[PDB]
Amino acid sequence: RGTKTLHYLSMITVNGFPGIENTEKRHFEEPRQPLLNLEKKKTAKNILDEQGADAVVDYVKNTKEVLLTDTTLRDAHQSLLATRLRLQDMKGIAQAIDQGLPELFSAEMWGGATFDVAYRFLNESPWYRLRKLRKLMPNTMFQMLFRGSNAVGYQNYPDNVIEEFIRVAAHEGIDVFRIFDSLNWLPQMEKSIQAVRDNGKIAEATICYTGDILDPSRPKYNIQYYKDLAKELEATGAHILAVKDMAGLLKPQAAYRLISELKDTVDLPIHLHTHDTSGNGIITYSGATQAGVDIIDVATASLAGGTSQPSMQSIYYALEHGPRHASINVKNAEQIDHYWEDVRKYYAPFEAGITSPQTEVYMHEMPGGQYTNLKSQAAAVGLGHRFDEIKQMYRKVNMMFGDIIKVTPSSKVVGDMALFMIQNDLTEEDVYARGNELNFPESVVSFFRGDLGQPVGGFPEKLQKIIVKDKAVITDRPGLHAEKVDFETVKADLEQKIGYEPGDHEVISYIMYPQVFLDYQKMQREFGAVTLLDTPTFLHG
Amino acid sequence: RKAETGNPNQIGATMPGSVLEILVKAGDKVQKGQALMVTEAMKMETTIEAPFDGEIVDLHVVKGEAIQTQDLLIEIN
Ligand SMILES: *C(=O)CCCC[C@@H]1SC[C@@H]2NC(=O)N[C@@H]21
Ligand SMILES: O=C([O-])CC(=O)C(=O)O
Ligand SMILES: [Mg+2]
Ligand SMILES: [Mn+2]
Repeated sequence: RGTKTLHYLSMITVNGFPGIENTEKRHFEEPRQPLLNLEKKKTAKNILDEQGADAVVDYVKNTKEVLLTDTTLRDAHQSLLATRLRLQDMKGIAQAIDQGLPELFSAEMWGGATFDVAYRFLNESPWYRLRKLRKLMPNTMFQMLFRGSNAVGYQNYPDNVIEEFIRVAAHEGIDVFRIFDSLNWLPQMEKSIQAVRDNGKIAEATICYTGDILDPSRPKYNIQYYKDLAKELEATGAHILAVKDMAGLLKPQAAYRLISELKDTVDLPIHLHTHDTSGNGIITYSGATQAGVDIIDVATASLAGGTSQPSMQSIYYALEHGPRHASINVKNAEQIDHYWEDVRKYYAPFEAGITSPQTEVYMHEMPGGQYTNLKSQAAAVGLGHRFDEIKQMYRKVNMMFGDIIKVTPSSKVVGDMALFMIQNDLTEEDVYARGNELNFPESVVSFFRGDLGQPVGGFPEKLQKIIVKDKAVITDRPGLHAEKVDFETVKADLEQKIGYEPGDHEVISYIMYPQVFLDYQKMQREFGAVTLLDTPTFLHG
Repeated sequence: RKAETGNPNQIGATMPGSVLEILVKAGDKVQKGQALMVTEAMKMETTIEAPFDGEIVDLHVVKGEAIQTQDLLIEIN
């Protein structure tokens, strides 16, 4: 293990870290530890552990204050630091988060891009991160982002594989599952919601928000569509209705109107998630709080704003003398934020540089988590200086696709198509004329084949026939057309490849990301557990 | 080594990356709508299909080495 550690240190010292400039390792002082005034309170995690998920729902319904979900550990660093936040810093502050802020409804620390990114770039197992954080935070409810039938991947998976992931993740410590479909299709969500209910955890059925409900010129996603979707999601027995504003498109007037209309539609508590990209995130949460939203998603101030969540410390003072307060220890949250400000300086190579709010997001509707990666993807392909060009193409491709809901994995499809169009200098009537000779990206082809489900209003018929030439097109759930994976045969071949008997979490990781998990195991054999190094040593040797 | 733009014989990639595996041998039959080679990005796959009905004469890239945007992958006659 010392040999592997010295091997990694020498490799990074000599050849640099992949994907960043081989800069000098700056001397960092130790991050500031919080000084906390601890109050022993009963949390929602305790209610779930003792009385169950329905009692957590009743406790949320009986809370007059708005509850807070901390997205610092997943979404804040996904939006700002390209998901590169390492378990070392999280474990530096995890106990202080669990004790100093027991008023949090949950902490979003898993799922989304973290599962892919930890394995691929950080060379640490997300299951290991979940275990370490679960040990460090026993009284904090753990929330994960689950992309329905797409799981933590970008493609459809069979239903038994989804159920196995939900079982293993619930056993490992995930308590709240935020389940969403990229195209807001209920059949993609039903099996995941049922599996979460069967595992005794909290199922959050999510409505992805797009467009403007207060704009009469855009009637595709109006208020009646969202109300019907909410009623259908309430029929599935999900515990909490979630509303994902992934690009920060929910205006505060719309936020009041949408939440109030959802409250008289369904009896579920409403969990609102938005990004502060337009700069209106705080006033959107204020509008939803006046409308009676139950839980909102906030981040610590040093990792908030921009494409990330609205600030947890800011939302306290925004609601400080209103009818509803935010349920948080604001003095403990400010002390915890001192740590997060210090460790953010470690991730300077991954800084987006997004210094200003953009109201242009109301036009292109790029999700906050996709803002950095789509720009970095243009840099790798050589059009990174043309980001505003691909942002305009992102608007056009969404219109060509039929004004779809853009969120992972559907936003990746629009991002890949927009990058492919600019790289080849294509335009809208050009793909309609020359698309037969053109070779579209695999994500675009699979999306029009139906791998991501059926969009609202269906695909455009002419564009679909151009994009998929002779491949089979399905009109139903892609999970019905996925072969059931036998976990015994997968465990046998994985043991042969990695040299030891894998766990249930390791078998599931091999099904989610076969090449990525195998590449992670090879680096583990070469460099060992590099997650134990601090971030400047991990990044600069 | 630059693939000519305009004539669909000289096909190429779209994004820089690495060709993983070349399913087709050198200079054999190709049917319209058949995967020949995979191109790559950091997190984006592309199985380039057959532009028409034809056959290769010579192959330009091998297993695993880096490729560029527009670079010559297969010239298929
Ligand atoms: C790999 O480069 C990191 C993840 C890239 C995809 C992520 S997942 C969440 C964001 N949404 C999206 O469509 N792409 C982003
Ligand atoms: O990027 C988004 O808006 C959705 C997201 O976080 C994910 O599913 O990984
Ligand atoms: Mg309440
Ligand atoms: Mn988000």
